Amino acid sequence: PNNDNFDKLYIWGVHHPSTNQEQTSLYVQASGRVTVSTRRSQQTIIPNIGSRPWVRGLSSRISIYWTIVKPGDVLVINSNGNLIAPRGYFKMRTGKSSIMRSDAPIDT
Amino acid sequence: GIDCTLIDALLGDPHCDVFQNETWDLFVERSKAFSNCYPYDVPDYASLRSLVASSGTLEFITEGFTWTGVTQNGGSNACKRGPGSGFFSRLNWLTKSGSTYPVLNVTMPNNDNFDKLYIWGVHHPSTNQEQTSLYVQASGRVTVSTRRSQQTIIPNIGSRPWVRGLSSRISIYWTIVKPGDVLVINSNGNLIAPRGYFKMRTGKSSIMRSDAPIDT
Amino acid sequence: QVQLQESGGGLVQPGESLRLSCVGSGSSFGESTLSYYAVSWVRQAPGKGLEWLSIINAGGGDIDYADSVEGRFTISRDNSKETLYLQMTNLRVEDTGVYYCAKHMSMQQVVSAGWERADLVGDAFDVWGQGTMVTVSSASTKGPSVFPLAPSSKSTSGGTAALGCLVKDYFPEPVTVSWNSGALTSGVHTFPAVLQSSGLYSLSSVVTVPSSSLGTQTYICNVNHKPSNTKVDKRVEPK
Amino acid sequence: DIQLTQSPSSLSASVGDRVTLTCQASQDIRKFLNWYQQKPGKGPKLLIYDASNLQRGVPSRFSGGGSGTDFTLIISSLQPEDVGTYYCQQYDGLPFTFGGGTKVVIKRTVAAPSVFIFPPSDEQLKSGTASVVCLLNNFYPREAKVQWKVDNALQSGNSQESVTEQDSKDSTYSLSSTLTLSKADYEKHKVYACEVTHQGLSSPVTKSFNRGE
Ligand SMILES: *[C@@H]1O[C@H](CO)[C@@H](O[C@@H]2O[C@H](CO)[C@@H](O[C@@H]3O[C@H](CO[C@H]4O[C@H](CO)[C@@H](O)[C@H](O)[C@@H]4O)[C@@H](O)[C@H](O)[C@@H]3O)[C@H](O)[C@H]2NC(C)=O)[C@H](O)[C@H]1NC(C)=O
Ligand SMILES: *[C@@H]1O[C@H](CO)[C@@H](O[C@@H]2O[C@H](CO)[C@@H](O[C@@H]3O[C@H](CO[C@H]4O[C@H](CO)[C@@H](O)[C@H](O)[C@@H]4O)[C@@H](O)[C@H](O)[C@@H]3O)[C@H](O)[C@H]2NC(C)=O)[C@H](O)[C@H]1NC(C)=O
Repeated sequence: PNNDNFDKLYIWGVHHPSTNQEQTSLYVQASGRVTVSTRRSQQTIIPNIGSRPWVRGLSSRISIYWTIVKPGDVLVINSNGNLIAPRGYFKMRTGKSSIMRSDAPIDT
Repeated sequence: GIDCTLIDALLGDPHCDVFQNETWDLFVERSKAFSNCYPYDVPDYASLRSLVASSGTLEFITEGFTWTGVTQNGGSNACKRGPGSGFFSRLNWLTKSGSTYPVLNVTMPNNDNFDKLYIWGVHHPSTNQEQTSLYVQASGRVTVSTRRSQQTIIPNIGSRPWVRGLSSRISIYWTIVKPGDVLVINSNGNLIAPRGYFKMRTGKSSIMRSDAPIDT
Repeated sequence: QVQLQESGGGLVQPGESLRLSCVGSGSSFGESTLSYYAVSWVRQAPGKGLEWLSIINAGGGDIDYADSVEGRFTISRDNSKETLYLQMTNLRVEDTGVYYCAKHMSMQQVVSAGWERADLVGDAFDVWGQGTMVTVSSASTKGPSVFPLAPSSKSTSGGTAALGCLVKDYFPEPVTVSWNSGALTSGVHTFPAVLQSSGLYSLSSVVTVPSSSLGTQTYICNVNHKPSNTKVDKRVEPK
Repeated sequence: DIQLTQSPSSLSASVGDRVTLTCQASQDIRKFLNWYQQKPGKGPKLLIYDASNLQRGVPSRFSGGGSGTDFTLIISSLQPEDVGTYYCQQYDGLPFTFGGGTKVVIKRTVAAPSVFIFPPSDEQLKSGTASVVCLLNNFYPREAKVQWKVDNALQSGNSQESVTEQDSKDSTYSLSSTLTLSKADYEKHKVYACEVTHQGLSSPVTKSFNRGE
């Protein structure tokens, strides 16, 4: 539950194995599912098994999702496999912050 | 709108059914509005709200869909209509009849000279027990299409937060059918069926969020 | 499949009240239990056919009553216990009979889905309990005496021997009889009770058993008469 | 109230016979009609729902037909386990009502009874009453004569018969006759005899005993 007076950002994920072997080895279930919800929103992701291009040794992937939970609301996570779970939340703020792409050095 | 959002009026939440067939130049949504029916979400909620607001009317025309081999008019104590269980007035919750739920395959041509807006839904049970009790199939499917469009939704079983007694959900989708086109609905479970269509209009209508009182 | 079991029956004076219960167990499609279905009470007077009394929908509504019990009986249910109840008041002699609770087949509600059928179907009774006996009478309960019917030398007929229990002088119906706690079932006949001039019932239960197996084995009959709280086990041996 | 009339009241048929049971409603009930089987001392069991649907698990030899006011339950090949009473039942409108029932009875080959006699137990005499029991086991047809004789004197008015329901597997009956007399009277006489006359016996069979032997 969010019993604080600011918004919480949860980052979580779903693992996509490259093979059925992997899938069952890790998660026992032949097909997994991840459902993350609040009292007014829901996202359900079904992992999808198969090869992607080899990266750092790997043909599998993780897909990243996020959920914001307002004060007085609550997060529920319900899964029978393939969940890459959050460890906590990022505190949301509002303000003047931004991001920029640049290769310029930073001086004093 | 008083206690109702425009989307709740569209679907026919019982406490919003006062708004049936209403029209407006400006719909005013109040911060005190609340839903009091089956818990639902609308993928692309903002767009459905917008396009209805712009259409500027909730005029609804019931059509004589035939649903062979299923039970109609499902209802819920999450959505009371008068003293008993009920449901959105514009939607038709179909479940198994006897021990089976056949592949529904129905069509509705648009032989009029205006666009029809169909609102329909897909039920997401909280459990496999639930899934099979209602629909017999272990996993359902809803496919709604026109001659140049299609949307297929696979229900997804699992718990969401408890709302008005329920951990399950309905997801709402919509499809527009132009003159000379045709709607086909094909489902083997989990379909929350339309009862008819809303007549689309173009014009100056919109929607605004405000708590300001309305004077003469 | 859902299974039903009624209880609470017994002997009562005319004018008194009595509460029957019915417990659902097991499960049907989608793991549905009794609380997913509409249920009726139906009764059967001695030697007669079946009489519908009352119906109640899964969620407790759409109650209706047969005229013969309207205004005296009240149907209700506790779905948290998967239990149905029939509260009878101002009972009369003609309310005597076996009471069954009986489940209607069509699913009427799914609580985990917030679903409720718009209408009460009240279609076929796909599951019945074993029934519970209600007797409305001025006479007081009397429990049975159980006597052995003993096999004797020269009693062989066919290639078999016979032994049994005489369950005598009880009221009201019914008594149940088993043999060796239900381990012995083949060749058992429990006769219909006969009303004696005394106003009490009498019944015999017999079993035919090979002569050899008799010498080697132990036969005991277990008689139960619930209205008198009687539970007797009587050993039966040759004279 | 809708009245359902079942005919015939009782029907006798041989194992293997094709059997037809009928139900007539006093008004058009469309197809809202169910058929049940009830075996004696047991609760009814659903056979057919909505006039023609075989309930899951019910043997396929059962079928149902009809609509409006005329309905039939057909057993394509009668099995001995089919003995019992069959009810039709209507749910077009409240109150739900049942037919008066049709009892099915098997006709089978003659089968002679095996007869046993039992003296009263010591526990029972000990109480001033004597019950002497006669058992006729697994015979057909049902009609039997059981005559009590005490020291060869033909008894009457002091005995009662009970008969089992026709057996579901072999379609036979069993019967008990109980001769009741006071301890005083039971001790007066010596020879207690059950004489059974039955179509499967060429001449009467007697089983007896001597008191205190
Ligand atoms: C499905 O098809 C995929 C595409 O063919 C398969 O992916 C391939 O998997 C193989 C075997 O594991 C990989 O081979 C490895 O390649 C790395 C990297 O090679 C590159 O870089 C090195 C070092 O700079 C260089 O030497 C090479 O020339 C390449 O430039 C090697 O280091 C390893 O030793 C190993 O040989 C492929 O890289 C990979 N291809 C792609 C495009 O991802 C996949 O295995 C197939 N799946 C199944 C089930 O068979
Ligand atoms: C999956 O996990 C979920 C989270 O633990 C479970 O959902 C929970 O389900 C329970 C059991 O039915 C709910 O309990 C009910 O809660 C209501 C409301 O409680 C709140 O409000 C009341 C009244 O204002 C107040 O008394 C409480 O303190 C709360 O503030 C109660 O009124 C009912 O009596 C009942 O106990 C939980 O509310 C619900 N939690 C959430 C966050 O959804 C779910 O059961 C799990 N599923 C499985 C399959 O195990």
